[PDB]
Parts: sequence; C-alpha cells; structure tokens
Amino acid sequence: SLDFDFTMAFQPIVNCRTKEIFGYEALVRGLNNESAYSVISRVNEDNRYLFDQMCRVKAIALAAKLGLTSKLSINFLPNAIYVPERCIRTTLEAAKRYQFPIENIMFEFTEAERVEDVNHIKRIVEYYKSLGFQTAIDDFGSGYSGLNLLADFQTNIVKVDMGLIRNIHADQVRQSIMKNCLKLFSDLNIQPLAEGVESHAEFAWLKAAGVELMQGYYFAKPGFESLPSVNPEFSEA
Amino acid sequence: SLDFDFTMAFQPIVNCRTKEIFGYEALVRGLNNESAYSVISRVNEDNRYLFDQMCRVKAIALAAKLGLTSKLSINFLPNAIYVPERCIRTTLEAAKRYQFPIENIMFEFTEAERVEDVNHIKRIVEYYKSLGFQTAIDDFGSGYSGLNLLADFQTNIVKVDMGLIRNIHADQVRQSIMKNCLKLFSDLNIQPLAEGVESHAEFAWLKAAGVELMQGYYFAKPGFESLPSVNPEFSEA
Ligand SMILES: [Ca+2]
Ligand SMILES: [Ca+2]
Repeated sequence: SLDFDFTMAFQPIVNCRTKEIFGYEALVRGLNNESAYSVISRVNEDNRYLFDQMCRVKAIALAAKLGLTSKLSINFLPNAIYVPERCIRTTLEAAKRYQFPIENIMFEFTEAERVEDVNHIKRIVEYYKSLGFQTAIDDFGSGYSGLNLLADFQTNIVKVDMGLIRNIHADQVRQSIMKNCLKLFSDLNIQPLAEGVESHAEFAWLKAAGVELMQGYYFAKPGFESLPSVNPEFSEA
Repeated sequence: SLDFDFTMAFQPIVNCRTKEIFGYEALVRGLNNESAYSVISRVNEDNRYLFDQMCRVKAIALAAKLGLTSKLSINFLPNAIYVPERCIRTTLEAAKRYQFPIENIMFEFTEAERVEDVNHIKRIVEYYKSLGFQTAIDDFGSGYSGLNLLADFQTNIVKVDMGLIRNIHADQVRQSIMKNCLKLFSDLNIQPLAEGVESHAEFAWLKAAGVELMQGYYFAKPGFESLPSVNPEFSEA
C-alpha cells in the first residue's frame, strides 16, 4: 500500500495429456487498463523491491479468493540481486495467510539483459527450490534466456518461447529445434511448457512431439481478475 | 575518415578430422603491443560504421601480407552499423586489391541484440552469403546469440561459446547439452565449431562427440600480427 495501484489477470496452463488445468500464470494489469507494460513502465529502480512483493501478495490473495486449487505461477522480476534470504519472508507469510501451499507456487525466471553471470540467478533458484517453490525458466530461446542457464542449474520447468512454437507444424527447422531441445529437457529432468500456442495445428504437433504443458490463446486469453475456462475444442475429446 | 589507429592479431581454427588448419580469426589489438577491449571502448555511435570497415580492411591486408592461404574469419560488430546492403563496397574492394578470395572470408555474427526486426540481421546474413562469404553465429549459448536466431536463418558454422565447453569431459549436463545441440546442428546442416578449448581432455571429448572444427589456447594463443602454428598433440589423438 504505497505509491500507485494495479491488479492481476490469470491465464491457464493446460495439461494436454490429462486435459486438466495445471495452473495459472499471474499477469500484471492496470486497475482497468489492460496492459502489463503500462504498469511495469511506471516502476523504477528505487521501488522495484516493494513492487515485486506487492505483485506476489496481490496474485496470491487474488488466486485464493478466486478459489485456485492448482499451481500459481508468478514472474520473478529481472532485477536479480539483493538478499534472497529475507525478501522471501513476505511471500511465505502471504501464502500462509491464504492457506496457499508454497509447493503450489512457481516462480518464472527471465532475463532481458546479461547480468551476474548465471551463478547469482542460480543462487536465487536453488534457494527457492530449498523452500519448496517450483521454478521455471521463462521465454527459453529468446533474450539471455538460453543454454547457458541450463548449463549450471536446472529448474523444474522450462517455458519455451512462442517464437520457437509459432507455426511449428509446418516449419522443419523449428521442428528440429524443438525435437532436440525436448530430448535435452528430458536428459536434464526438466518438464517442457510451450507458450504462445495460438492454433490447433501447433497444439497437435507439440502434443505429438511429447509436450504436455501448454499455454496460449488457443486455450484461453488472460482473464481480468478471473480464472478463464479453457477452450471446449480440446476439452471434449 | 576519422581518428585513432589499431592493428590485428590472429588465432587459428583447427580441423581435427583432417588435421588441417581451417583458418584464422582476426582479433582487434591496439598499436599498444597487445591491447584488447581498450580499442573497442573508443568506438561510439558516430563512428561504429567507420570503425567497422577499418577492421575488415586491416584484417584482409595483414592476412595477405602474412601469406594466409586458408580462411579469414572476421567479427561483424553487433550490427550497430545497420549496414545498408550496398556499403559492402569497402570489404569487396579490399579483398580484390589484396587478392584475397571472397569465399575464404567468414563473417561472425555475435550479439544480435533484441529481436533485431528479426529480418535485419537475417537480411544481412543472407546478403553476405549471396555474395559468396562464409557466415558464422558466434558465442552460441551465451548472449542474444541463441535458438531464436537459428530458427529463422542458418549460417555455415556455429561457434559454440566456451562456457558450454569448459571442462565438458567432466560435466554431464554440459555433455547432454552438446550431444543434443550437435544433433541439432547436424539436422540443420550446420558445422559446429568449439571455442575456448583449453585442455586435451576437452579436445578428446569434443572430438569423440563429432566436433571437427575447434579453437582455443590448447591449440594456439592469438599471435600479434602473426599466424601462430599449432600444437600437434592432437595429431592422432
Ligand atoms: Ca512469464
Ligand atoms: Ca568471434
């Protein structure tokens, strides 16, 4: 409760094998403004900390009040430094108030600039794992979110960037990339998640290739302060 | 036509299957008899184009003086130049004047920062190939040099970042990464090049995994204004 305000939207992650919802990603949106960027552009270096925790609190409280019984997935801000061994207390308390299991919370790690050289973000990830949080690398395949990360540590989940997913049913190069990356993920005991799935065509290929977790407009758009139901087109068969 | 001067150094790339030297990478050094990084800092937004051409010509003229008979590999600056596909005049004229065949010249595209309108770096890579140049993606697995690039265009060679290579004989995760990337490169008909090979142990493993082209201290250090000969330990190894 400080400077400016905002809320959350939620977007389903679907298990295409069980046809069940795995969970929802919490996405920042304005009080009525529907743009994530608009809000996050209003935050700066002097207030990144106190904003990051309000995201978590808001997302958890909103999750709980909406009746979320699966996983809650939250983006971890690229401003990766500070001491992890104290900023997590606010998060633990929040989960504890709303009786939301820490093991049902996943943090998504992303990078848009090359900082700290793996070993630091590694320390953040390994820490969260030791408290029982799930962990993910986000946007794998774009930005500084690539193979260098996987090399020194492994998250439970890797979310493959939509750029690698797009039109993959008829893109031989994207098919080879995904086929080999899925082998790599398996060797590393990492679960794949395909994001930005926009069409049945992509879905069916990714499902055949062995991907279970998917996210995207084909399933459901982010719902403002709500948990969207998933497209009956795939849930009926 | 602008300010400060500089020179070049050269480091050989070895082909371990044919036991032949593949060629040399040109590395920027100041007149200051071995000054790297210092030169590259002096470049700014106003002369990133004028400094770009200068490196290429110097590299070709020097290589020519030294009697280089194999490949000459040149780092394309992070496309801060935004080369209109017509200002390649300087390089073409330099190769012609110094009788250095254009097909023996390879350009290395490193940090393709941001989704460079995807096609920007793509157009430029495609344009250089159409002229007969060789092309390489540099530092694969470190910077913005990653899978997103490989998805939309393919170079002749991909230089794998030395971070993925370091102590790979010892590192089972790094091993799976390379085993699955080498299969990928092969699917895409791309020749891999292992950078930063420092020890025999690394060389033996990389060689046994199918890597032919390699570069690093193990073979030879960068030679100031010279073409370093290669440690023949890899002779039969
Ligand atoms: Ca995310
Ligand atoms: Ca290089």
